[PDB]
Amino acid sequence: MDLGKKLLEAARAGQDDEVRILMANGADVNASDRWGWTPLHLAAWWGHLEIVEVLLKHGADVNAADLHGQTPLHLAAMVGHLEIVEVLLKYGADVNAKDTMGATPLHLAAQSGHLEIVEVLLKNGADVNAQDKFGKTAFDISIDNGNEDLAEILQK
Amino acid sequence: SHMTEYKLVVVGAVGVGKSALTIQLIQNHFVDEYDPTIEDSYRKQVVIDGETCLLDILDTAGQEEYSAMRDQYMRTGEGFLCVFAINNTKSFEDIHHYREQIKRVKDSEDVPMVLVGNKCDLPSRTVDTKQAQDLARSYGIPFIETSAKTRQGVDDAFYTLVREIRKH
Ligand SMILES: Nc1nc2c(ncn2[C@@H]2O[C@H](COP(=O)(O)OP(=O)(O)O)[C@@H](O)[C@H]2O)c(=O)[nH]1
Repeated sequence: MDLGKKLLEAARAGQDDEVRILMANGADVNASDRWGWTPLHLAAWWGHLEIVEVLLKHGADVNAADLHGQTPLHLAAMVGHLEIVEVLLKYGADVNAKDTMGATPLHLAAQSGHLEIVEVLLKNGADVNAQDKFGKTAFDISIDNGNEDLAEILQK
Repeated sequence: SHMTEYKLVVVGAVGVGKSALTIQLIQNHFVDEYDPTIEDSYRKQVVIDGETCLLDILDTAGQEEYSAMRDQYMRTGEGFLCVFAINNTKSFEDIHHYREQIKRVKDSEDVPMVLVGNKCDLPSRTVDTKQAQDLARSYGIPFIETSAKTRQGVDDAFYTLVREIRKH
Protein backbone atom coordinates (compact mmCIF):
# COMPACT_ATOMS: atom_id res chain seq x y z
CA MET A 1 0.00 0.00 0.00
CA ASP A 2 1.37 3.35 -1.21
CA LEU A 3 1.92 6.01 1.51
CA GLY A 4 0.42 8.59 -0.91
CA LYS A 5 -2.83 6.58 -1.11
CA LYS A 6 -2.95 6.50 2.72
CA LEU A 7 -2.46 10.29 2.81
CA LEU A 8 -5.36 10.92 0.38
CA GLU A 9 -7.62 8.78 2.62
CA ALA A 10 -6.43 10.60 5.76
CA ALA A 11 -6.81 14.04 4.10
CA ARG A 12 -10.42 13.28 3.00
CA ALA A 13 -11.26 12.17 6.55
CA GLY A 14 -9.74 15.36 8.13
CA GLN A 15 -7.53 13.23 10.41
CA ASP A 16 -4.97 15.89 11.45
CA ASP A 17 -2.57 13.62 13.36
CA GLU A 18 -2.64 10.77 10.82
CA VAL A 19 -1.78 13.31 8.12
CA ARG A 20 1.28 14.44 10.20
CA ILE A 21 2.42 10.84 10.82
CA LEU A 22 2.27 9.84 7.11
CA MET A 23 4.22 12.99 6.25
CA ALA A 24 6.75 12.11 9.01
CA ASN A 25 7.16 8.64 7.41
CA GLY A 26 7.87 10.08 3.91
CA ALA A 27 4.44 10.18 2.20
CA ASP A 28 4.33 11.97 -1.16
CA VAL A 29 2.48 15.20 -0.30
CA ASN A 30 1.60 15.67 -3.99
CA ALA A 31 0.14 12.14 -4.45
CA SER A 32 -2.99 12.27 -6.66
CA ASP A 33 -6.13 10.16 -7.17
CA ARG A 34 -7.78 9.10 -10.48
CA TRP A 35 -9.13 12.68 -10.91
CA GLY A 36 -5.77 14.37 -10.15
CA TRP A 37 -6.95 15.57 -6.70
CA THR A 38 -4.04 15.83 -4.21
CA PRO A 39 -4.42 15.92 -0.39
CA LEU A 40 -4.53 19.72 -0.78
CA HIS A 41 -7.48 19.61 -3.22
CA LEU A 42 -9.37 17.36 -0.76
CA ALA A 43 -8.58 19.50 2.25
CA ALA A 44 -9.58 22.61 0.32
CA TRP A 45 -12.90 21.18 -0.96
CA TRP A 46 -13.90 19.74 2.43
CA GLY A 47 -12.76 22.85 4.33
CA HIS A 48 -10.08 21.10 6.49
CA LEU A 49 -8.01 24.22 7.35
CA GLU A 50 -5.30 22.81 9.61
CA ILE A 51 -4.54 20.06 7.05
CA VAL A 52 -4.15 22.76 4.33
CA GLU A 53 -1.69 24.55 6.65
CA VAL A 54 0.47 21.50 7.49
CA LEU A 55 0.50 20.26 3.87
CA LEU A 56 1.76 23.69 2.70
CA LYS A 57 4.25 23.98 5.58
CA HIS A 58 5.74 20.60 4.57
CA GLY A 59 6.18 21.43 0.84
CA ALA A 60 2.87 20.60 -0.89
CA ASP A 61 2.59 22.02 -4.43
CA VAL A 62 0.13 24.91 -3.87
CA ASN A 63 -0.61 25.11 -7.64
CA ALA A 64 -1.14 21.37 -8.31
CA ALA A 65 -3.63 21.01 -11.16
CA ASP A 66 -6.09 18.13 -11.48
CA LEU A 67 -7.27 16.51 -14.74
CA HIS A 68 -9.86 19.27 -15.16
CA GLY A 69 -7.05 21.84 -14.70
CA GLN A 70 -8.35 22.93 -11.27
CA THR A 71 -6.07 23.90 -8.39
CA PRO A 72 -6.92 23.88 -4.67
CA LEU A 73 -7.67 27.64 -4.85
CA HIS A 74 -10.29 27.01 -7.60
CA LEU A 75 -11.98 24.58 -5.18
CA ALA A 76 -11.75 26.69 -2.02
CA ALA A 77 -13.02 29.77 -3.92
CA MET A 78 -16.00 28.01 -5.51
CA VAL A 79 -17.13 26.23 -2.31
CA GLY A 80 -16.56 29.35 -0.19
CA HIS A 81 -13.75 28.49 2.27
CA LEU A 82 -12.27 31.96 2.89
CA GLU A 83 -9.55 31.12 5.39
CA ILE A 84 -8.20 28.36 3.12
CA VAL A 85 -8.26 30.88 0.19
CA GLU A 86 -6.19 33.27 2.30
CA VAL A 87 -3.63 30.62 3.28
CA LEU A 88 -3.24 29.29 -0.30
CA LEU A 89 -2.59 32.86 -1.55
CA LYS A 90 0.00 33.38 1.22
CA TYR A 91 1.98 30.42 -0.23
CA GLY A 92 1.91 31.96 -3.74
CA ALA A 93 -1.17 30.30 -5.23
CA ASP A 94 -1.66 31.47 -8.80
CA VAL A 95 -4.69 33.68 -8.31
CA ASN A 96 -5.43 33.54 -12.09
CA ALA A 97 -4.78 29.83 -12.86
CA LYS A 98 -7.01 28.72 -15.74
CA ASP A 99 -8.75 25.33 -15.74
CA THR A 100 -9.47 23.48 -19.04
CA MET A 101 -12.60 25.66 -19.61
CA GLY A 102 -10.47 28.84 -19.14
CA ALA A 103 -12.02 29.54 -15.72
CA THR A 104 -9.98 31.28 -13.02
CA PRO A 105 -10.69 31.21 -9.26
CA LEU A 106 -12.31 34.64 -9.71
CA HIS A 107 -14.74 33.22 -12.35
CA LEU A 108 -15.73 30.46 -9.94
CA ALA A 109 -16.03 32.76 -6.88
CA ALA A 110 -18.08 35.22 -8.99
CA GLN A 111 -20.38 32.44 -10.22
CA SER A 112 -20.81 31.21 -6.62
CA GLY A 113 -21.59 34.69 -5.24
CA HIS A 114 -18.88 34.56 -2.52
CA LEU A 115 -18.31 38.30 -2.35
CA GLU A 116 -15.64 38.41 0.37
CA ILE A 117 -13.68 35.71 -1.47
CA VAL A 118 -13.95 37.80 -4.67
CA GLU A 119 -12.63 40.85 -2.77
CA VAL A 120 -9.74 38.83 -1.25
CA LEU A 121 -8.88 37.47 -4.73
CA LEU A 122 -8.83 41.04 -6.17
CA LYS A 123 -6.64 42.33 -3.30
CA ASN A 124 -4.16 39.53 -4.21
CA GLY A 125 -3.93 40.37 -7.96
CA ALA A 126 -6.89 38.60 -9.61
CA ASP A 127 -7.54 39.89 -13.14
CA VAL A 128 -11.13 40.91 -13.89
CA ASN A 129 -10.06 41.05 -17.59
CA ALA A 130 -9.29 37.26 -17.66
CA GLN A 131 -11.47 35.53 -20.29
CA ASP A 132 -12.64 31.89 -20.14
CA LYS A 133 -12.85 29.60 -23.23
CA PHE A 134 -16.09 31.37 -24.31
CA GLY A 135 -14.70 34.95 -24.04
CA LYS A 136 -16.47 35.73 -20.72
CA THR A 137 -14.93 37.59 -17.77
CA ALA A 138 -15.97 37.46 -14.12
CA PHE A 139 -17.61 40.80 -14.79
CA ASP A 140 -19.75 39.24 -17.59
CA ILE A 141 -20.84 36.48 -15.11
CA SER A 142 -21.97 39.14 -12.61
CA ILE A 143 -23.94 40.94 -15.35
CA ASP A 144 -25.55 37.68 -16.62
CA ASN A 145 -26.45 36.57 -13.05
CA GLY A 146 -27.87 40.04 -12.12
CA ASN A 147 -25.56 40.27 -9.07
CA GLU A 148 -25.18 44.06 -8.65
CA ASP A 149 -23.01 44.12 -5.51
CA LEU A 150 -20.67 41.64 -7.21
CA ALA A 151 -20.58 43.76 -10.39
CA GLU A 152 -19.73 46.84 -8.29
CA ILE A 153 -16.92 44.95 -6.47
CA LEU A 154 -15.37 43.82 -9.79
CA GLN A 155 -15.70 47.29 -11.42
CA LYS A 156 -14.18 48.86 -8.22
CA SER B 1 -47.15 13.01 -32.90
CA HIS B 2 -44.78 15.99 -32.53
CA MET B 3 -44.35 16.03 -28.72
CA THR B 4 -40.91 16.98 -27.42
CA GLU B 5 -38.54 14.21 -26.28
CA TYR B 6 -36.13 15.13 -23.45
CA LYS B 7 -33.01 12.96 -22.97
CA LEU B 8 -32.22 13.00 -19.26
CA VAL B 9 -28.85 11.59 -18.13
CA VAL B 10 -28.40 10.14 -14.63
CA VAL B 11 -24.81 10.47 -13.38
CA GLY B 12 -23.16 9.90 -10.04
CA ALA B 13 -20.99 7.35 -8.26
CA VAL B 14 -21.63 3.59 -8.04
CA GLY B 15 -24.32 2.75 -5.46
CA VAL B 16 -26.03 6.15 -4.98
CA GLY B 17 -29.33 4.80 -6.42
CA LYS B 18 -29.25 5.85 -10.08
CA SER B 19 -30.99 2.68 -11.35
CA ALA B 20 -33.36 2.67 -8.36
CA LEU B 21 -34.44 6.22 -9.34
CA THR B 22 -34.80 5.28 -13.02
CA ILE B 23 -36.89 2.19 -12.20
CA GLN B 24 -39.05 4.07 -9.66
CA LEU B 25 -39.84 6.76 -12.29
CA ILE B 26 -40.68 4.39 -15.14
CA GLN B 27 -41.96 1.22 -13.38
CA ASN B 28 -43.32 2.79 -10.17
CA HIS B 29 -41.56 0.44 -7.71
CA PHE B 30 -38.36 0.01 -5.71
CA VAL B 31 -35.38 -2.43 -6.13
CA ASP B 32 -37.20 -5.15 -4.10
CA GLU B 33 -39.80 -5.58 -6.89
CA TYR B 34 -37.50 -4.79 -9.86
CA ASP B 35 -37.22 -7.76 -12.28
CA PRO B 36 -34.56 -7.26 -15.02
CA THR B 37 -35.17 -9.05 -18.41
CA ILE B 38 -38.89 -8.23 -17.95
CA GLU B 39 -38.95 -4.47 -17.17
CA ASP B 40 -37.02 -2.96 -20.10
CA SER B 41 -38.77 0.42 -20.64
CA TYR B 42 -36.48 3.51 -20.73
CA ARG B 43 -39.21 6.06 -21.72
CA LYS B 44 -42.21 7.64 -20.00
CA GLN B 45 -44.86 10.02 -21.34
CA VAL B 46 -45.63 12.79 -18.79
CA VAL B 47 -47.40 16.14 -18.34
CA ILE B 48 -45.04 18.82 -16.95
CA ASP B 49 -46.62 22.28 -16.44
CA GLY B 50 -49.64 21.43 -18.63
CA GLU B 51 -47.41 20.42 -21.58
CA THR B 52 -47.19 16.74 -22.54
CA CYS B 53 -43.71 15.37 -23.30
CA LEU B 54 -41.62 12.19 -23.51
CA LEU B 55 -38.81 11.48 -21.05
CA ASP B 56 -35.99 9.25 -22.34
CA ILE B 57 -33.70 8.19 -19.47
CA LEU B 58 -29.98 7.65 -20.12
CA ASP B 59 -28.74 5.90 -16.97
CA THR B 60 -24.93 5.62 -16.59
CA ALA B 61 -25.20 2.86 -13.95
CA GLY B 62 -22.58 0.20 -14.61
CA GLN B 63 -20.54 2.44 -16.94
CA GLU B 64 -19.58 5.19 -14.43
CA GLU B 65 -15.83 4.56 -14.85
CA TYR B 66 -16.00 3.53 -18.53
CA SER B 67 -14.94 6.99 -19.76
CA ALA B 68 -15.69 6.43 -23.42
CA MET B 69 -19.26 5.23 -22.86
CA ARG B 70 -19.98 7.70 -20.04
CA ASP B 71 -18.88 10.64 -22.25
CA GLN B 72 -21.02 9.28 -25.11
CA TYR B 73 -24.02 9.18 -22.74
CA MET B 74 -23.30 12.81 -21.79
CA ARG B 75 -22.81 14.06 -25.36
CA THR B 76 -26.14 12.42 -26.32
CA GLY B 77 -28.07 13.91 -23.36
CA GLU B 78 -29.62 17.37 -22.87
CA GLY B 79 -29.95 17.52 -19.04
CA PHE B 80 -28.25 15.83 -16.09
CA LEU B 81 -29.36 14.52 -12.70
CA CYS B 82 -26.20 14.66 -10.57
CA VAL B 83 -27.04 12.08 -7.88
CA PHE B 84 -25.29 11.53 -4.56
CA ALA B 85 -26.42 9.59 -1.49
CA ILE B 86 -26.99 11.57 1.70
CA ASN B 87 -25.14 8.85 3.66
CA ASN B 88 -21.98 8.80 1.51
CA THR B 89 -19.51 11.69 1.74
CA LYS B 90 -17.37 10.39 -1.13
CA SER B 91 -20.44 10.41 -3.44
CA PHE B 92 -21.02 14.13 -2.65
CA GLU B 93 -17.37 14.85 -3.47
CA ASP B 94 -17.74 13.00 -6.79
CA ILE B 95 -20.54 15.41 -7.83
CA HIS B 96 -17.87 18.02 -8.46
CA HIS B 97 -16.02 15.66 -10.82
CA TYR B 98 -19.14 14.79 -12.82
CA ARG B 99 -20.27 18.43 -13.10
CA GLU B 100 -16.86 19.44 -14.46
CA GLN B 101 -16.79 16.48 -16.87
CA ILE B 102 -20.30 17.33 -18.18
CA LYS B 103 -19.17 20.93 -18.81
CA ARG B 104 -16.16 19.66 -20.81
CA VAL B 105 -17.99 17.08 -22.97
CA LYS B 106 -20.99 19.38 -23.68
CA ASP B 107 -18.62 22.38 -24.01
CA SER B 108 -20.60 24.99 -22.02
CA GLU B 109 -20.31 26.68 -18.56
CA ASP B 110 -24.16 26.65 -18.37
CA VAL B 111 -25.55 23.09 -18.94
CA PRO B 112 -29.05 22.13 -17.55
CA MET B 113 -28.56 20.27 -14.25
CA VAL B 114 -30.15 19.28 -10.95
CA LEU B 115 -28.36 18.22 -7.73
CA VAL B 116 -30.12 15.17 -6.23
CA GLY B 117 -29.52 13.91 -2.68
CA ASN B 118 -30.90 10.34 -2.79
CA LYS B 119 -31.75 7.92 0.07
CA CYS B 120 -33.45 10.70 2.11
CA ASP B 121 -35.81 8.15 3.68
CA LEU B 122 -32.77 7.12 5.80
CA PRO B 123 -32.19 8.90 9.15
CA SER B 124 -28.82 10.22 10.39
CA ARG B 125 -27.46 11.54 7.11
CA THR B 126 -23.71 12.37 6.92
CA VAL B 127 -24.08 15.01 4.18
CA ASP B 128 -26.50 17.56 5.73
CA THR B 129 -29.16 19.64 3.96
CA LYS B 130 -27.24 22.92 4.47
CA GLN B 131 -23.99 21.65 2.93
CA ALA B 132 -25.82 20.27 -0.11
CA GLN B 133 -27.93 23.46 -0.41
CA ASP B 134 -24.76 25.60 -0.32
CA LEU B 135 -23.07 23.48 -3.02
CA ALA B 136 -26.14 23.72 -5.31
CA ARG B 137 -26.31 27.47 -4.64
CA SER B 138 -22.56 27.71 -5.45
CA TYR B 139 -23.33 25.78 -8.68
CA GLY B 140 -26.46 27.83 -9.54
CA ILE B 141 -28.61 24.66 -9.83
CA PRO B 142 -31.67 23.26 -7.98
CA PHE B 143 -31.19 20.80 -5.08
CA ILE B 144 -33.84 18.09 -4.67
CA GLU B 145 -34.00 15.41 -1.97
CA THR B 146 -35.25 12.03 -3.22
CA SER B 147 -35.97 8.53 -1.99
CA ALA B 148 -36.19 5.87 -4.67
CA LYS B 149 -37.76 3.65 -1.94
CA THR B 150 -40.69 5.89 -0.86
CA ARG B 151 -41.04 7.88 -4.14
CA GLN B 152 -40.43 11.15 -2.23
CA GLY B 153 -39.20 13.81 -4.67
CA VAL B 154 -38.64 11.40 -7.58
CA ASP B 155 -40.97 13.06 -10.09
CA ASP B 156 -39.93 16.48 -8.73
CA ALA B 157 -36.27 15.67 -9.55
CA PHE B 158 -36.91 14.58 -13.16
CA TYR B 159 -39.58 17.24 -13.77
CA THR B 160 -37.41 20.04 -12.34
CA LEU B 161 -34.67 19.00 -14.79
CA VAL B 162 -37.12 19.28 -17.71
CA ARG B 163 -38.02 22.79 -16.43
CA GLU B 164 -34.28 23.63 -16.41
CA ILE B 165 -33.99 22.43 -20.05
CA ARG B 166 -37.03 24.52 -21.10
CA LYS B 167 -35.60 27.83 -19.80
CA HIS B 168 -31.92 27.49 -20.86
N1 LIG C 1 -33.22 3.18 1.54
C1 LIG C 1 -32.95 3.48 0.25
N2 LIG C 1 -32.11 2.67 -0.45
C2 LIG C 1 -31.81 2.94 -1.75
C3 LIG C 1 -32.40 4.12 -2.40
N3 LIG C 1 -31.95 4.14 -3.66
C4 LIG C 1 -31.13 3.09 -3.82
N4 LIG C 1 -31.07 2.37 -2.69
C5 LIG C 1 -30.25 1.16 -2.47
O1 LIG C 1 -28.89 1.52 -2.67
C6 LIG C 1 -28.21 0.49 -3.39
C7 LIG C 1 -27.71 1.07 -4.71
O2 LIG C 1 -28.77 1.25 -5.64
P1 LIG C 1 -28.47 1.22 -7.21
O3 LIG C 1 -29.74 1.73 -7.86
O4 LIG C 1 -27.89 -0.13 -7.55
O5 LIG C 1 -27.31 2.34 -7.38
P2 LIG C 1 -26.48 2.65 -8.73
O6 LIG C 1 -25.19 1.89 -8.65
O7 LIG C 1 -26.29 4.14 -8.65
O8 LIG C 1 -27.38 2.23 -9.87
C8 LIG C 1 -29.21 -0.65 -3.57
O9 LIG C 1 -29.01 -1.61 -2.54
C9 LIG C 1 -30.57 0.00 -3.41
O10 LIG C 1 -31.55 -0.88 -2.82
C10 LIG C 1 -33.29 4.94 -1.57
O11 LIG C 1 -33.84 5.95 -2.04
N5 LIG C 1 -33.52 4.57 -0.30
